[PDB]
Amino acid sequence: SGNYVLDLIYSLHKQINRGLKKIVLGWA
Repeated sequence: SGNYVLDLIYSLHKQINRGLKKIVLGWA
């Protein structure tokens, strides 16, 4: 408890955002 279970889910959110950025915005 105490701001928990939310930050762990966002840890993956950044991996998807940065994962689909250098390869997605790098081949246009």
